[PDB]
Amino acid sequence: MKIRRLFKYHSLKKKPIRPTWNKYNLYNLATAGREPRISGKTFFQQKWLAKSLTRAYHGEHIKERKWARMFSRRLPAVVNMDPAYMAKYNGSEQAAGRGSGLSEPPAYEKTADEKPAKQVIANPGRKVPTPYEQMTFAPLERRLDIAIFRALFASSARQARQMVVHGAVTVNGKKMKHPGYLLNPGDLFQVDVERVLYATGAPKDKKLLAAAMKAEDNEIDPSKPYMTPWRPRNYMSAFAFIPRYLEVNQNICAAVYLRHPVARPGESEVPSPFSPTINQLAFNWYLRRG
Amino acid sequence: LPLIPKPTPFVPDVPTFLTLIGRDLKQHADKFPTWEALFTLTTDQLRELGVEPPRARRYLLRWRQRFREGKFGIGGDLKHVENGVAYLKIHEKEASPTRTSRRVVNVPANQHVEEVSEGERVKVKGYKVKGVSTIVGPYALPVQKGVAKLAVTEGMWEDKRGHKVDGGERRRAEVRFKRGVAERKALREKMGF
Amino acid sequence: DSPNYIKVPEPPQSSEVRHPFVKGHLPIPRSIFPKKGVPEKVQSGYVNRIAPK
Amino acid sequence: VLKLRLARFGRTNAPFYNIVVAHARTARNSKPLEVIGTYDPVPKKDTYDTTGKLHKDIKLDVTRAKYWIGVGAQPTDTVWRLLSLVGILDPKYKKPQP
RNA sequence: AUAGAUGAGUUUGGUGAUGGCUCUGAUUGAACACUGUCCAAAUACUUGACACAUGCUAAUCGAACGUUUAAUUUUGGCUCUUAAUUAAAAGUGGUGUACAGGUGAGUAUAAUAUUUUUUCGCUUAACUUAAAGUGAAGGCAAAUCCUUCAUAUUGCAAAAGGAUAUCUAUAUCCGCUUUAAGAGGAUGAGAAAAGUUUCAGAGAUAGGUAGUUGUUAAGGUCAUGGCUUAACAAGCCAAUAAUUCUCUUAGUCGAAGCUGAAAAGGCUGAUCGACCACAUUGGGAAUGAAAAAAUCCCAAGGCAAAUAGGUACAGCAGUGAGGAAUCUUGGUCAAUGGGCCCACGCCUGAACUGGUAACUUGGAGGAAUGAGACGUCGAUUUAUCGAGUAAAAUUCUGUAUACAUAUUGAUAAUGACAAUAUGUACAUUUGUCUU
Ligand SMILES: [K+]
Ligand SMILES: [K+]
Ligand SMILES: [K+]
Ligand SMILES: [K+]
Ligand SMILES: [Mg+2]
Ligand SMILES: [Mg+2]
Ligand SMILES: [Mg+2]
Ligand SMILES: [Mg+2]
Ligand SMILES: [Mg+2]
Ligand SMILES: [Mg+2]
Ligand SMILES: [Mg+2]
Ligand SMILES: [Mg+2]
Ligand SMILES: [Mg+2]
Ligand SMILES: [Mg+2]
Ligand SMILES: [Mg+2]
Ligand SMILES: [Mg+2]
Ligand SMILES: [Mg+2]
Repeated sequence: MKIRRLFKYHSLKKKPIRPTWNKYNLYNLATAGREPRISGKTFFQQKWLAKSLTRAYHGEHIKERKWARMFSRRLPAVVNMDPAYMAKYNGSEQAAGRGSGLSEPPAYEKTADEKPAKQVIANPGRKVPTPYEQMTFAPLERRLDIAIFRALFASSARQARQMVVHGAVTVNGKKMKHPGYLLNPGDLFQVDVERVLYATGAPKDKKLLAAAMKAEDNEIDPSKPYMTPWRPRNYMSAFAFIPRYLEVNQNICAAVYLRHPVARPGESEVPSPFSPTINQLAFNWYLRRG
Repeated sequence: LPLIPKPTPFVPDVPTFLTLIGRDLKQHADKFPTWEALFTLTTDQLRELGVEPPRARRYLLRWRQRFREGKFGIGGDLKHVENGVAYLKIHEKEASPTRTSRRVVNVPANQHVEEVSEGERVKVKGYKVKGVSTIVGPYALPVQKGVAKLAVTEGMWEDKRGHKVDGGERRRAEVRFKRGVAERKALREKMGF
Repeated sequence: DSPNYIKVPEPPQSSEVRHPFVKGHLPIPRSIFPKKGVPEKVQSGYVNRIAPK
Repeated sequence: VLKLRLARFGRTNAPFYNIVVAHARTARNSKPLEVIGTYDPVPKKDTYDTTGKLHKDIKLDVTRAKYWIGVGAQPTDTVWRLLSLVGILDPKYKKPQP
C-alpha cells in the first residue's frame, strides 16, 4: 500500500534529497540550492523548512513519532591527544598569565616585526571548531538497515530494510530479521552475497543480452538476477563512501560496527548533505517539536 | 522403547483391560485392533482414533503405564482364571502345636487346596482370612464354606471420580429447599386438588 | 563472528550509557544472625544438638 | 508451613518462574519471604553450537536453599526434582528398569 | 544521571508595565465522528455496594465408624428366621472451606503507630529432629465421636486406634498423648535510649483526666509500668483548641500509572505488590494455636416459601438496567499453586490456555529499473507550466500469513493449547485533518 507521502519521492519540482542512488536523486543532489532562503522567514518557518529538508533524507522510512523519541540531545565527540605533547608538558603552561596563558601581540603587530614570535606551546590541532550541529541524526546511523546502506551493500535505505525483513542479514553469525536492531560496538553484520550483487549490480537487460548470446575475468550467465558479467550500477561512484565507524570487507560482504559516530574537531562522521545552518535548525526543532 | 507387556490370566485381552479400569473406556474397545496396538499407540494417535475427552485419554495412558510396571489393580496377580472368574480358597498350615496360619490362595475350581503343589498354590494379595473359613477382600463373593469367587467387573480397578451431593457445600441448602418445594407442590396436585 | 573473539578492553570513563530505572522490588531476605557477637548457631556441636540422630 | 516452590511469571506462552520461600497457604504470586532463584522451563541453545544439544538456565542460591531445607522447609515436586539434580535431596521418582 | 531550565496570540490613539485567558509539549483503563489489511503482547463496567434466569468457583479420606437396602453364602424352623461376605447410596467422624478469588460501600487519621541499637518474653494446631508413653469402662447403630478413670521426676496434669506381612506368636506400616528443641508466628501494653510520621476541607467548642498524677507499703512481672490493692497527698495534661461536636468529601500507599528541566515536584490511587474495610442492611457470640470465614445466631424489607424457614453473582461466564463507554454462558488440571490422602488418587471459574474489541504498544503492510506512450489529463504567459518516474512494463525478494516437518513447553508418567526453528508458496486498502 503506497501512502500519500511517497508519491513524488524523487520530484524534480520539489527536489528532495533521498537516501538512494537513483539517477533522479543524483540530479536533485547536484543541483541543490547553495543555501535555502531563510532571510525573512520566522523562527518556526525556519525550523519547519529545515525539518522537512533533513527528514527527507535522514530516517525517511521511519515514522515521525518514532524518530521524535529516537532523537537524542547527546552529541558525542572526541579530542586528539598527541603523546609527544603529554610527555614533555604537564599542562601548567596552559595556565600561565592570569589563568588562560600568556598573551600574544595583536595580529597588526606580528607581521610588522620581521621576526616571528616562537611557536606557542599547545597540543597540535587546537583552536579548530567541532561540528556538533552536524550530528543531529547520528542515532539513525546505529540501525541495522541504515548500516547496511552505509556499507555500500544496498542501493537505498529501503532496499537494505528489505534485506533484513527477508532474513538475508546475519549479525554476529546469528540471523537477524529486525531492521530496527541497534548495532552495538563490535557487532559484525553480514549480508548474502547474492543480494548485494543484485542490489549494487546493473539491471538485467534482455535487449543487450540478446545480442550477447554467443558473440580475473568473468563470463555470461543469464541464470542470475543481475546482468553478467557483473558490473557496478550506473552513477554508483557519486555515492561511494564508507564512514569511519565501519570496517567493511567486500570479499565476503561483511562489516563490523567499530563504534558510534562521533564528532571530531573539524570533521563529522554522520553522512548528511545539508549545511550546519540547516542541521542547527533541525536540531532546534526536535528539542520541543515546535 | 515401547515395550509391550505380556497379557495376564486375569487381563487376557483389551476388552477385559478396558472393562476393569472403567471410566466408560470399553466403548473404544474396537479402536484397538490388537493387544499390541493398545501399548503402542501414542497420544496423537489415540486422539485421531477418537479416544476422548482428554480426561479419558490421559486416564488410559496412565493405566497403560501401570500395566507395564506391573502395578496391577486387585486380583491382577491371579494365575488360574476361567472365562473371567477366579476362585479363592484357604490354605491352612500348622505354625505351632497351638496355632494355625491361614492364607487366601488361588487354585483351580476343581482341585482341592491340599492337592495343589507349592508351585501353583498362588497367594493373592489384598485378601485375608477373618477368623476361620471366611475370605475378606474387595469383590470377594462367597461360594461356600471357605471358598469365594472373584469375577471381572466393570470399574473393578477404576479410580472413581468424586461426586457432589445436592450440588456440594455451597448449593446444599438451596437444592434441598427447592427440592422440598417440588415435593409439597406435588402432594397438592395428588391430594390437595 | 563473535565479538568476544578478540578481547580489546575499553579505557576507563569512555562511555556514559544511562541505564533506565528498573521498576519493582524484591523481598529483603531476613537476617539469620545478630549484628554483634558470634552466635551459638555457628559452633561445633550445634547441629548435632538441635538435630540429634 | 514454609515451602520452596515456583511463582509463575512471564507472558502468554512465555513462562518464567521464581524459586521462592513462602508459606503454603498464600497466593502463588504474592510477595514471598525470599526469592531463592529463577527457573526457565523452555530449553535454550548455545549461540555458536551446531551440535543440537539443549540446556536449561537455572539460577539458584544453594547456600540459602540448604538452610531452609535444614529447618524443615517442604519443596514442591518440581523444586524437589531440581534440588535432587544439584545434589541436595534424593529423587522421589525414578524410571523403572524392569 | 553533568545537560536540564526557552516561548507564542490577545487590553492601548500609541508606549512601557500589571494581570488573566488561549495556543505550543507529553499523556489516558477514555468516548464520539469519518475510516480500517494482518500478527503478537498487554489491557478491558472508571457509572447503580442496581436487580439477577441457568451451569459451575471446596472438597477429600473405606487403611476412623458403623447403618441402609441389593444380590451372594451360610444357620434354625418348616416363604420365614440367624450369622457373614461384597458392591452401591446416604451419613457419622478427621482435616480443609482462617487459603484462593471479588469489590471500594463505609472509613478523616498521632497511634499501647513505627525505625535503629541494647535487653527480653510467649507459643497446648501444622512443618523439621529426637525421646518416652500409647492401659480400663460407659453412652449413640458403631467409632480415631462424646463422658470418665488408671498411669506419666514429688503432686496436680495426657492418649486411639486402624492396617499389612512372616511361621512347618513375632516383626512392621499409618496415627494418637506428653516432653525437649529448630523454624515460623497474626506473638506481651514487651521494656529502655535517641528519632521519625506533609494529621482532607469548613465551622463551633476551654477545659480534659477520676487509678486519673505522685509518695509509702504490698502483690504481680523475665523485667518495667495504678498493671492490681490499701492508706495518704491533690495532683497530671492543656492554656496559641488539649478535649468534644456538626457538615462536606475520600479506601490508604509505592519512581505502581501519567507528567515537569527541577522543587520533602504535581496528579491519579486501573492493571502489579502492601495495607484497611466489606460480602443485602442492622444487631451479636462461640469454636480454635490463631477470626484471619462468602461460616454460625438474631431482626428488618426484596424474591422464593406456608406450614416453611431457603436466597442476596462486590467467585467465573452470562442477562436486564443505568451509562458517552468496557468482552466468551470455551477447553484443560498438561504446566505453576493450593485442599484431602499411608499410598495410589480425587478436587481446584486459583491458574494455564482458545475467543471478542485499533483501547494501547510493538511489528509487518515492497524493493530496484523505468527518455524522446513521440499517448492521456488539468491549468494556461496556446505555448508555456504541471500531473510525472508517476503509470504501464521489466527484473527480483517471499514480510504478516497459509501449508508441511521437527523440536519444545515435562517429565517417574501425564500435552488442554501453543511457541520457536526449517522448507515450500503468495506483492494485499488508503484514510483523515488543515490551509
Ligand atoms: K479470605
Ligand atoms: K471505599
Ligand atoms: K460476574
Ligand atoms: K494441577
Ligand atoms: Mg488613553
Ligand atoms: Mg464498579
Ligand atoms: Mg484498589
Ligand atoms: Mg490401647
Ligand atoms: Mg542515639
Ligand atoms: Mg491506668
Ligand atoms: Mg466512597
Ligand atoms: Mg449484589
Ligand atoms: Mg442504555
Ligand atoms: Mg499440584
Ligand atoms: Mg501422594
Ligand atoms: Mg514467513
Ligand atoms: Mg495430573
